[PDB]
Amino acid sequence: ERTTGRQAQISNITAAKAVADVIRTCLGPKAMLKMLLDPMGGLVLTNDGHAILREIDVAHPAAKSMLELSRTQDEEVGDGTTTVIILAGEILAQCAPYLIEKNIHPVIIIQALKKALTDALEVIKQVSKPVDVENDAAMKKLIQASIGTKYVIHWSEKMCELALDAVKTVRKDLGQTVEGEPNFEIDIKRYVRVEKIPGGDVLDSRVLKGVLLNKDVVHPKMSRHIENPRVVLLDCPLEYKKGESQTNIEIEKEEDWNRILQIEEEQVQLMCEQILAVRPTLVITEKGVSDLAQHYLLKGGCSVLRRVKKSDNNRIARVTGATIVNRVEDLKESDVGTNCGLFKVEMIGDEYFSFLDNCKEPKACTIMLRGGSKDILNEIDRNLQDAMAVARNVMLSPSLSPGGGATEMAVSVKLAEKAKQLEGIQQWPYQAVADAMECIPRTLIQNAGGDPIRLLSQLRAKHAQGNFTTGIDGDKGKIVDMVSYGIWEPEVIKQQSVKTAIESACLLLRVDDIVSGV
Amino acid sequence: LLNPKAESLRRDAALKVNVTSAEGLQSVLETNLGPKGTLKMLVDGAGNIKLTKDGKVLLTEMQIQSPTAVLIARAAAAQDEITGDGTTTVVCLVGELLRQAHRFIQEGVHPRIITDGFEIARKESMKFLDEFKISKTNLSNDREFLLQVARSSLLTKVDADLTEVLTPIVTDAVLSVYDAQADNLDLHMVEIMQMQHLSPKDTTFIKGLVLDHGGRHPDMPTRVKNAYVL
Amino acid sequence: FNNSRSDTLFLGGEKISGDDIRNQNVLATMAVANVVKSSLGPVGLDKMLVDDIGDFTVTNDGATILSLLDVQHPAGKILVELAQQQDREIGDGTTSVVIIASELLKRANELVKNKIHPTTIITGFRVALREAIRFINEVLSTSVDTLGKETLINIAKTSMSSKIIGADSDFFSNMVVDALLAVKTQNSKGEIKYPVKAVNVLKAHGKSATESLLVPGYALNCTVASQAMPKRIAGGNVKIACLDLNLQKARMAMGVQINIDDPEQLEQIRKREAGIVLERVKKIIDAGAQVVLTTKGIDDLCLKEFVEAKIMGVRRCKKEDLRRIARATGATLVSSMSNLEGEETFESSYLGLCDEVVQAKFSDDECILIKGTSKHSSSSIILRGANDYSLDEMERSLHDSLSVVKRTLESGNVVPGGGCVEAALNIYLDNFATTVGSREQLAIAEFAAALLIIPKTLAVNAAKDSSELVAKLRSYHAASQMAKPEDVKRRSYRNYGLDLIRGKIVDEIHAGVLEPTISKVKSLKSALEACVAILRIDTMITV
Repeated sequence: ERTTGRQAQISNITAAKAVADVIRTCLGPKAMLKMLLDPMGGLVLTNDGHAILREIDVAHPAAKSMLELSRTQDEEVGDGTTTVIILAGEILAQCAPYLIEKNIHPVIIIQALKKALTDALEVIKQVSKPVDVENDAAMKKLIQASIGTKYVIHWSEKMCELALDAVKTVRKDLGQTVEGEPNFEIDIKRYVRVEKIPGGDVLDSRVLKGVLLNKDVVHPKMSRHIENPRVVLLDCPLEYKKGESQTNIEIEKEEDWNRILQIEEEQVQLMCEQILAVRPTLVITEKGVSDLAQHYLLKGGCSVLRRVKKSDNNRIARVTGATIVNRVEDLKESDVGTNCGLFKVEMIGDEYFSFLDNCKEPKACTIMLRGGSKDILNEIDRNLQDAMAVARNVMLSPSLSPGGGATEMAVSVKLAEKAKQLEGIQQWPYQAVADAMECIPRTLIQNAGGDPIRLLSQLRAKHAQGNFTTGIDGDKGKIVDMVSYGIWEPEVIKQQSVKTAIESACLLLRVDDIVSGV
Repeated sequence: LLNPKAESLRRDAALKVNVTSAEGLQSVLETNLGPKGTLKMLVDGAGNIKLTKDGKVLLTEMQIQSPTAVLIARAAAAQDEITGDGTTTVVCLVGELLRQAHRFIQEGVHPRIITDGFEIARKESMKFLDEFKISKTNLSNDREFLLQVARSSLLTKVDADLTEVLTPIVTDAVLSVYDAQADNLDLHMVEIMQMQHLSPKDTTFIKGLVLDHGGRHPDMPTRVKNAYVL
Repeated sequence: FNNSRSDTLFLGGEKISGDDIRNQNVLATMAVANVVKSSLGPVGLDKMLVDDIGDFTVTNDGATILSLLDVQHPAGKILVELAQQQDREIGDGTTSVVIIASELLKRANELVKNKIHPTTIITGFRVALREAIRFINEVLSTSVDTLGKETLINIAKTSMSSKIIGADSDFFSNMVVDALLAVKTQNSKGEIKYPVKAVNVLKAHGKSATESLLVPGYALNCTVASQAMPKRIAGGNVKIACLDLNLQKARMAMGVQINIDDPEQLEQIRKREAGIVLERVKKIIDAGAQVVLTTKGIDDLCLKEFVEAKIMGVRRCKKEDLRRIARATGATLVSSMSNLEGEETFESSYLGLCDEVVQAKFSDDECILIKGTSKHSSSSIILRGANDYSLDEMERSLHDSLSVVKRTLESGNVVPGGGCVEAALNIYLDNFATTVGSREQLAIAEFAAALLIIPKTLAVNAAKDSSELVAKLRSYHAASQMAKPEDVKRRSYRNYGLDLIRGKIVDEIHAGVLEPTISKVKSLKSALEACVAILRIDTMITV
């Protein structure tokens, strides 16, 4: 019913500690397998952190907040799902004795977590090292981190080309002191939307700039490409129009019957004549096209496309600029067909397609993927999004940070040094943040099999005297430098990792009561 | 760290249950192996008793709640589609390998090192697999060697008296369907038909096809030799 | 523990009476009030509201928590309806009103153990409430300290401290305070309120944020478009014409094309297309408009007519700004020029009025400054910042800042917050208790001491000691109320409240924490009526 006093603070930390404790063995490339027991006779052997917690039914509401935290992390970064949840769960565990046994007010701890978050972001920027974002050979070795241990490792070179050529098309990199700096905005969601074509080879997969249409041309003999195109978009079909009111044509006189039959053909030509007034080279309609409208527009020297989806024409309007106008008599001259390179109808996989591809980058592109089957295309799809997500974090900041527990320990050492110079009651919960940062590398040690206490203190000694680039090896499990075998990941992953971790930790600390009601 | 209506086995306690789960499935299937194996009963619940020594039919007819035996049964089903023989052999290798590993788990050895030791030894096992194997000639006059392969697949599931009955049947069934060349063989061309009223030791091979409905009339010829077909 | 099993008054349910229902009302009201006790004040913490489906939500708003809280008891149900009465009058403060009524019931419950009848306990609270309203009258004051000093800048400084804008905020708070006081207006029938949507905010990045300018009037971003026309007109007055439809050469339609078969129709239709808009330009010059603001632009031929007359034309004005300029100039934005069969600007009808129009040089920016129109009571802010992302955070912060400032100043009657009202009434009613001297003196004394729960729990949520600050809060007011009624003073030094950010006692009037009087008077009035409704229950029949 109601949880008052310190009982609510216990249940909020315990719920977040239980969610993190499950995936502690899910961290690292060597991470163990989790066998889940379904209410039925089935089982789940998947080690993916998101696929596990999704199949785990939770009761306490703080556990549901940790589930929604991983959903936000999945939209930002493609990997490291368990890294954020374990880190956010350990911070509440380390602040638990200070909140109760030491009797520190929670607002003091929350204000201390905001100071530790700002200091942590500064340390990550200091331990991060720059890399050339314009080097094609360097970007392939970066994305390769999210490539290997997958079926795409053989095509990885082609997987990086499809990843780079896609983000480089939709990215706008600008800055100045006049109109401001967009800070290298890249949209993978809307603009990079992909079309998967079965059959063929991965080498034949191209990134097309434009909107791809699966519908063919109404007539076999027609202009294949136009130099300076004029495009008209309209939802209305092409056929004889009828009045919305009651229309009855009574024919008595003998010679007036054939005249009305000619007018019906003239009305179809009139609707096409209103389109030809702007001299379009391309006509795209949502519904079908009558055979008469096909012949009238064929002699008019324009291209006709039929049975095109409405959602596709909306994406065409942004890369082109032609606005959909229902009635042919209302067609504006302001909307044009400029920046369309080729109409090429070339057949791909025994199926006629239509290409809107151009020579320019109107902040969007359509990726054409080829594979050996639909399951291969689905594997290329999800891997391409993770491939571009890594390339996105590299284009959203030049600096790379060492992984494998190197950055995790590098921050914890600097937090311990700033703790001695930070006066006030917030010093005690500030030291709990550094102890929570040591949980991630110690977790990789526990999954490796080595002594967690011995290897952690020795790894901390490497950061204190030597450099911060000495991490833990995944294959071996012994303390080594990350410069030898680069595990290096972009900094944006570490940025949003500690960022949302403090926001999720403070959110649960602010709730002192839980009641049930509608 | 618990919520209502939940159960969790943690901190090496799941390993003691999973290894025991393999020891329970192993000891049941340990009884039937090779020609000296044993026969078991499978009740479908409808009252039909079925006796078979094949581990493929056994694992499908039994229902096991233990999730460790489920993965063994699912993986053996993939082995039954690929290999088609040695279902018990795979189970006996899995159970004993976990027993030898569980002894090292009690010693404090991390399971990753244990699994890494299996993959390294498996790669070395594949090297000895190619060295120990014997290359047999492609000659189809090898029936003498096919008599040895037949007794391998027969003697296991039978009293060895049906072996001498089924040895010329199975060996002649393969070579008659198989043309002489390297092309392929079709198992669908061999029909499997069952009849009652006569002892199993009288099982014979049919070079042609067998059918049920015959000519009905007392004066129709019973034996017609070298006749045209319509 | 639970009360049940009447075995009296045979009916379809139980009977609870005596100290059984009196103790039940205290336990029920306490559990309902304990939810909003930790959310009191800005230092309070939000709590989670879970439904029956298993979903939840987290918010610190006391109006939403009490509305979504499930109360199965009638004593707490009055508190639920109390939040509805508080939302329909003031709209805010449900958190503090519940805490008051909760402590008043606890104080009245101890009076029952003192053998004091609850009827006099009710009347004893009503008599103290009549004086409490009169005591607020010596507390409350009008708008003060806005000349010679600024107490309003401390409000904007604390609100913008969470944004990048808070660095220069000391200079930026002066821009918000000095503008809001100058934009004061009167809408209809003596309201005297500050305009909500006024004080236009524009942004440009050429430089640092310190260079942001405050214009006493509207700043429109536009040019003259021709160097032959003068950049400064209107010494005495000007008539500004806000226009939408273009003055450009008129076409017919975008889908029709003009094909000339007869060369006579060529010159005819040509000069007719320009002649339609040229006459519309003639109606503007004859209307006495020195400044012409057009949304869709002006042609070159029609602009030359403005050059020869020294009339200022402007092309492609922002239509969203012209709507607010027309309201200040008394003008009306013309979307198309016509009435019935005619076309004209009606000779200074749709036209506006303004004192002066001057075009300042902003050092790589150029705009039009509008100052002193007919009835405006508005201004405009030209922002400069580190980048557009900074200018976006500034415009959002100036709206979040001014909003807190303008709502409190909208009511000309405010009282100091931070616990000043609750602590001051505790001192006044303590001396007023000696004016009765029979029975209610015990009820009035507990009524005044019950007001100390508001500053108490307010300091608890701030991670500060409530035993010290509250004890010091009463000492400063008690010593200041010694020489105050005698009309002889060395130094007054009253109105010291609680500062929970720095953990020290400061003057709330100088700190900028103020609440309107209508909020505090109706709070004690609503909390008392809810406490009386609980004290009036001597019996409960539960089916």
